[PDB]
Amino acid sequence: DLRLHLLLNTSVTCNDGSPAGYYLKESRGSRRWLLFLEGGWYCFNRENCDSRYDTMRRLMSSRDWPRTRTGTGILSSQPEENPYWWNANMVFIPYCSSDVWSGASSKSEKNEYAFMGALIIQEVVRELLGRGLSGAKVLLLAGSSAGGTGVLLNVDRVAEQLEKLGYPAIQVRGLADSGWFLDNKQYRHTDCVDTITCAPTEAIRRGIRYWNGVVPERCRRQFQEGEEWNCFFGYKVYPTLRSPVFVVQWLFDEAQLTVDNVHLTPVQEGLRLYIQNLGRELRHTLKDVPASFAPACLSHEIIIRSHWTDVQVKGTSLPRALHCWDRSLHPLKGCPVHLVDSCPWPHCNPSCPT
Ligand SMILES: O=C(O)c1cc2c(s1)-c1ccccc1OC2
Ligand SMILES: *[C@@H]1O[C@H](CO)[C@@H](O)[C@H](O)[C@H]1NC(C)=O
Repeated sequence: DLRLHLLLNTSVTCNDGSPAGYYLKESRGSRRWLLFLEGGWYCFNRENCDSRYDTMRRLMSSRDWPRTRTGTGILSSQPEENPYWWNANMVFIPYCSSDVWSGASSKSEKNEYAFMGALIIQEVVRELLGRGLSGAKVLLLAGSSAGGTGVLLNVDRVAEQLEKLGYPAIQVRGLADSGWFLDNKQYRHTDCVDTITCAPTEAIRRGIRYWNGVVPERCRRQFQEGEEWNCFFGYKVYPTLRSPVFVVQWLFDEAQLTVDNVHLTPVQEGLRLYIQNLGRELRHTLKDVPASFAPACLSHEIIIRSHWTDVQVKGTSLPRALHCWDRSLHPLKGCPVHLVDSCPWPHCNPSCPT
């Protein structure tokens, strides 16, 4: 189990002003640290944040969080379940800011909610330095879904923070799972007139203003004022980053299909071509990403699932690919790091989740 610690700086808060926090399991013999960012969509105006507060309150508040959580998948401490990093120091950071980990605003007379995701990450890192992180050799910032996008948005800021604090020996790296989305044309189209009809580019542009959202500096300088929404799309932000980042993305991600207005309920020609083109576009965006794992499956998230070791690309599992990545950062005979399926339809890979 990992144990809850609420932040000592109580000005760094969840949406409703309750303190943010993290769950920790230490491993005294290890200089590796894994910090995992939870996902779970986002909200972008008063009305849709109010509805999320009624029925997804744990994603907006710490008031009802449990004292412990069980580590699963890459957060498991058993080698049977986690061949990659079972002996690491483990940290799970709950997602309670509804801002794709980008916000820097407090609750105030002008703001019903606080959006502090970018500041939560910085405050967790600062408080962990006194609990053993000061001795680390590697800090892997990982995450799934909105947390995977959060890795892309925050990994270089963590590296800069540690350099300015006097810890240049800590190697900061990123692992982004199920957070690599396309701003493509939808299968069916609606103008942004409410929450369900608002496409991701329009919803994120509104969110950034509502959250006071922040993006990495080199990406911000490319796209400039009013266009920072571009930095939430992995294929645009990734080439601006300096830290090493491993990208995990299903070629037919269920959240991508949802935002494209596709619902697989017999598939006719128009939809068959749409799905095949989506897989080809995703593959194209990964061509120049040297550390990547992209199976041809219809699914969502991988790294904290208990059976995460089962899926393989070209005969190599994800825990193996991550180990090969570690070796590469010290090509390798029989230890590959670039693993992207080429077959064109979901479940053409027999190891896909059932
Ligand atoms: O399940 C979740 O947490 C998420 C689903 C999506 C997210 S996060 C997203 C992040 C950036 C750009 C577009 C996006 O649309 C789909
Ligand atoms: C607490 O967090 C706020 C917001 O990030 C920051 O401005 C302030 O310096 C922090 N104070 C301490 C003592 O950590």
